[PDB]
Formats: sequence, structure tokens, C-alpha cells
Amino acid sequence: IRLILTVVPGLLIGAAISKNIANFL
Amino acid sequence: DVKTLVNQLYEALNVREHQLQKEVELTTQLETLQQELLPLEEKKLELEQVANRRSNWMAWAGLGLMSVQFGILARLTWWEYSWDIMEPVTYFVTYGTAMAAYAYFVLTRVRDRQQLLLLHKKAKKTGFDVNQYNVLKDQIAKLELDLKRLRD
Amino acid sequence: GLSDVKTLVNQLYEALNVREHQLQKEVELTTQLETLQQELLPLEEKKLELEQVANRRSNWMAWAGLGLMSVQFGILARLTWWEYSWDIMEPVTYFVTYGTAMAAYAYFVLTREEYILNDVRDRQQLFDVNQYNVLKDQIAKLELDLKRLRD
Amino acid sequence: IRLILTVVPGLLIGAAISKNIANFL
Amino acid sequence: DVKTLVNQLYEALNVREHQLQKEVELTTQLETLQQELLPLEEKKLELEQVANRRSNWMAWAGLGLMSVQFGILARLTWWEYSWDIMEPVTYFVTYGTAMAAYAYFVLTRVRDRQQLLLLHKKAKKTGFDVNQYNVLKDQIAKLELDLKRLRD
Amino acid sequence: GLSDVKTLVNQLYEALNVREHQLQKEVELTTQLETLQQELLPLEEKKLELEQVANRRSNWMAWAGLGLMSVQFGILARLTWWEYSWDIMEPVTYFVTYGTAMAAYAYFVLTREEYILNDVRDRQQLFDVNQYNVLKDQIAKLELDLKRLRD
Amino acid sequence: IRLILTVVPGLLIGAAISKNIANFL
Amino acid sequence: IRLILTVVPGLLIGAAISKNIANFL
Ligand SMILES: [Ca+2]
Repeated sequence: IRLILTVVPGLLIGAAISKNIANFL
Repeated sequence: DVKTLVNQLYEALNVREHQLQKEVELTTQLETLQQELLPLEEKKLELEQVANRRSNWMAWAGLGLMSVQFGILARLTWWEYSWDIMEPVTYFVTYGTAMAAYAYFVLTRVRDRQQLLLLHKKAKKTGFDVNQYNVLKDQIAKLELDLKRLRD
Repeated sequence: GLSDVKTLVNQLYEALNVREHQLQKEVELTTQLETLQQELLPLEEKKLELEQVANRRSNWMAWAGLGLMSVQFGILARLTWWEYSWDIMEPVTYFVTYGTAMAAYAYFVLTREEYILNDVRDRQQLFDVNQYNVLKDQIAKLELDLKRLRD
Repeated sequence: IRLILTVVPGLLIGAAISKNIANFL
Repeated sequence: DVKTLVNQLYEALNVREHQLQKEVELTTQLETLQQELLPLEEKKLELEQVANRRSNWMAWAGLGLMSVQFGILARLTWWEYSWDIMEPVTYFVTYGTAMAAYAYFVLTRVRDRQQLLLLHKKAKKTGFDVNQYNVLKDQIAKLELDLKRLRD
Repeated sequence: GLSDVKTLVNQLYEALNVREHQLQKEVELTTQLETLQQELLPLEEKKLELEQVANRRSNWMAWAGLGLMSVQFGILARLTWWEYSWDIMEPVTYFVTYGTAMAAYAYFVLTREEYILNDVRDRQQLFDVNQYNVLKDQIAKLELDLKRLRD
Repeated sequence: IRLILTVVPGLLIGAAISKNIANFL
Repeated sequence: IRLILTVVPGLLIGAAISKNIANFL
């Protein structure tokens, strides 16, 4: 349960940060 | 000559009621040893848990980082860019991640006996002297086995 | 230390009392060795049983791992070469390989964490290998001394 | 013998399931 | 009383000439035990060398198979075909090699002491008992050490 | 066997001659502990020297490996992103990675083969760890007996 | 020395066998 | 500190050697 709660938020956080960095350029 | 002399000595000191004396002395020496063992054991258990939490946390963090890298690449090669332009970026990101894992390994550096020796070496923590705990466990095991023989 | 010298005098008395020191001691040595082996038998049986029960598990688990790897290979091979061309399914195979490596890593982390957490909990709440090993030592020393006495 | 009987059915099963899933879409 | 008895027995049997007698008895006991140990070392050395030949040969065969595959891929990827058609074959050949290596590592199945114990359990050949060998090594070690203390 | 029972009598005699049974025995145990430790020190010196001379080697070897891998990384990145395109440098990078992995495995097998050959040859031609080990065990038992005697 | 004598013949053997198999089709 | 001083020079050295080898052809 905790495994899913660790991975999935990390993946979504990675997506949003890449979104924002691409926005930044 | 000396045979009758050791016979007289046996009659004097070794009253020959020594069997039950051996039983009771054994079953109290065992308790004294266990009481002597418990502090060493609690030190070992605390040390093991403190060296376990670290590895657990580090492993979970490593999994989180792999997932974040996955997310960064999957949001790049399917929304912002095309696959072909981000093909070499992914290969070199994978290469760089492998190199960083290798660098982490190089920077961080009977099976139970090996684990305990390395833990004591990494500790230099007094109060738990591994060889003392080992000879203690060995003496206790031998004594308890002799008690099993005595009770029969 | 009175008990110590008492046991010492008893040992000395038994040693001087023996007749045929080189013969009768060899007989008693055989009896003692036989008795210790008969005592060891249950410990060895328990160890063998526990080893087998903990080994067939790992064999089945690795076999399942191989089956799953082959299943994934089959999925990729048909998709790449029958349904869609390779040019459109290059990213899918890369990211599925990534997902598979992460799942393998996640399985190792789960088994390690679960096993070690279960062990520490059992140790904090609480087949003794130590007496079995001490028994092997005593019996090997006895057999060696018997060998030396025989020839 | 058992090795072949474990791998090959798995590979064929993977192919057929991928077939069916692609059919499904 | 009994103290005077053991004093008389000390003068009787414990002649007290046992100092030099102990030195010479020990320097011969050590040779005796070493002569006893030798066959065990021969058996262990032979067994370990036979189990090492096999590992070397298998690792060399592995390297040979690795290089042959690399050769085949290179020739097709630059002479007989183009890179476009040989990307999926390359990836799937790498996948197949990984699966085969894993199938091999599954069909095969204090650090030195663990290794020796596993080797003995796997090979299980009579004439060499690791336990008697260990206890003999430890007894001869303690005797050499005591002899060092005596020579001073 | 007569010498053995004589040694039993000798132990008995050293036991009976004691004055201040627990005090002088505690003193003698302290001297024994001191003597064994003074003897143990040279072995620990040898072990620490050997461990360090065997640890720095692996550290430097791993650093060299990491540096070489970084050099290859840099080579591939510059050839891929500036001079050429990824379309033309795909097979080159794949086969260079293959070659690097094969060379690493070849280096491992070569050091393994050389090490085992040298070790078996030296063993056939021929810091005693086992006397160090029995020294640690004996000195620990003595320190433990001293503690139990203290209180 | 032996390392070279193991790898290089293997690579050449791989090339020739791939040659022959392509010839075969 | 030493980690950076090991990696970065290696990467730059790799770049320059690839430069020179491409120059060579
Ligand atoms: Ca490609």
C-alpha cells in the first residue's frame, strides 16, 4: 500500500516538474 | 600407594552427594549466565535496528528516484517533444543514472557472524563486545546441552 | 572454588580407577560417541527439514520470475513484428523495460524489508543452532580422539 | 525439459494476450 | 590434613620435574597433531582445485559465447543488412541473452568458512569432514600459541 | 595418561595454595589479561596493515573504472550531439556499450583466474589467522570471568 | 595473451557462421 | 569534492579525444 503511495506521487511530481521546466524555457 | 590416598581424599571432600549438588549448581549457573547475556543482546538488537532503518529508508528513496526519472522522461517524449528527438537524451540519462548508482556504491564502501563483525567494526561502539557475546552464547549452549543430558 | 576442586578430585579418582586404560577407555569412547550422535540426530533432521522448506520456496519463486520474463518477451515480439512496425513501438519497449526493472527492484525491496522487519519484531518479542553446532564440535573431537587412540 | 515447458508456453501466452489486447482497443 | 595429603601426593607423583618434561612433551605433541592434520589439507586442496577448474572453464565459455554473439550482430548490422531492420532483432537478441543467463543462474542453484561448508555440503565426498578439520586446526593453533608462551 | 592425572594434581595444588582466594585470583587474572593483550597487539597490527593494503587497491581500481566510464560517456555525447546525428551514431553507441560490458566481464574473469591459480600454486608449494582467533576468544572468556568475579 | 586468443577467434567464427547462414537462405 | 574532480575531467577528456579522432578521419 505504502509502495504505491511512494511511487505514484513521485511519478506525478516528476511529470509536473518537467512540465514547469519546459514552460520556463 | 596413592590409590588409597586419593580414596581417602574422595571420602573426605567429594562426599559423593555431589550429583544433586551438580544438578542445582548447573541450573543456577545457567540462570546467572542468561542474566549476564541479556545486556549484550539488547545492545545488539538496538544496533541492528538502527542499522536497518537506514537501509530501508535508502532503498525506498532509491525507488522514488527511479520513478521520478520515469515520469520526467515519459512527460517529455510524449507531450513536449517527439520520440526521435529525445531518443539520445533518454539513452544518456540512463547511462548517467547507472554511473551515479556506481558512484554511490563506491562512496558507501555464518552469515550472521559476518553481519555482526561488520556491524561492530562500523560501530566502534563500546558496551557491546562481539567476541564476548559469542563466547557467552557458546558457554550457555554447552551448559544447556549438558543439562538436557543430566535431566535425561 | 570448593566445588571446582571437588570435581577435579572426582575426575582424578575416575582416571586412576580405570583398568585397561588403553582398552576400556576406547570402549567407553565408542559408547559416548554413539550416544552423542543419537542425540544429534533430531537437530540435524530439524535443520534439513527447515532448509528444504526454505529452499523449494526460492526455487519456485525464481521459476515464476523466468516465466514472467518470457511472457513479456512474447508480448513485445508479437507487437513489434506482427501488429505494429518497430518505428512506432520503440518508446513502448523502452518504457516497459524500465517498468520491469523498477518492478524487480520493488520486489527485492519488499521482500528484504518484510523479512527483516518480521525478524526484528520476532527478536524483540522473544531449532537452536548454537547447541547443534556445539554438539558437532564435541562429537568431532570425540571421533578424532578415538581415531588417535585406535591407531 | 521442464525449462522449455516453462518458457515456451509463457512466450506464446504473451503473444496471444498482446494480440487480444490490441484487438480490444 | 587433606592439604598435607595432597602435599605428600604432590611430592609422590607430581615429581616437579614436569617443567622441562612439559616443554618436550608439547614440542612433540605439536608435531604429532600436524602430522595428523596433513591428509585433511590434501583432501581439501584437491577438492577445492577440482571445484575451481570447473568455474574457470565455465566463465571462459561464457565470454566466448558473449563475443560470438557480438560478432554476429556486428556483421549483420554493417554488412548484410541496414541498421533500420536490425534494431528490433538486436534488442530481442539482448533480451534473449539476458533470459538465458538468468536461466543458467537458476539452474546452477567466516566468509571462507561458509564457502568451505557449502562446498562440502554440495560435493559431500567421504574422506574429508570440515568439522574435524576445523577442530583440529583450532587445537593445533592453541598449542602453537602455548608453545610460544613457553619458549618466551 | 599418568602425566594427565599428574596435571590434574598440579591444578589441584595451585588451587589449594591460594591465599586471599578471590583477591589474589583476581590479581592473577588481571596479569593474564594484560599478558594476552600485549601478545595480541602484534597480530592486530599485521591484520590492520594487511586490510588497508588490500582496501586502497580496490578503492583506486573502482575510481579508475568510474573515470573511464565517464570518459566514454563524454566521448559519446560529443560525437552524438555536435559532430553527427543520432541516426548515424545509434549502432556505434550500442556496440561500444556492448564492448565495454564484455571488457569488464573479461577483466573480472581474468583477475579471478589469476588469483585462484596463484593461490592454489602457493598452497601446493607450501599472519596465522587462527591463532589470532583463538587469542581473541580466550582473552574474551578471561575478561568475562573477571567481570563475573568483580561483582 | 590467452584473452586475445579466446575473443578474436570467437568473433571471426561468428562472422563466418553468419555469412554462411545468410548464404543458406 | 574528489568525486567531481574525477568525473568532470574524464568527461571533458572524452569530448576532446572524440573531437581529435573525428578530426583525424
Ligand atoms: Ca532507435
